[PDB]
Amino acid sequence: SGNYVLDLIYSLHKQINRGLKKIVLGWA
Repeated sequence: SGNYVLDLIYSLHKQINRGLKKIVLGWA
């Protein structure tokens, strides 16, 4: 408890955002 279970889910959110950025915005 105490701001928990939310930050762990966002840890993956950044991996998807940065994962689909250098390869997605790098081949246009």
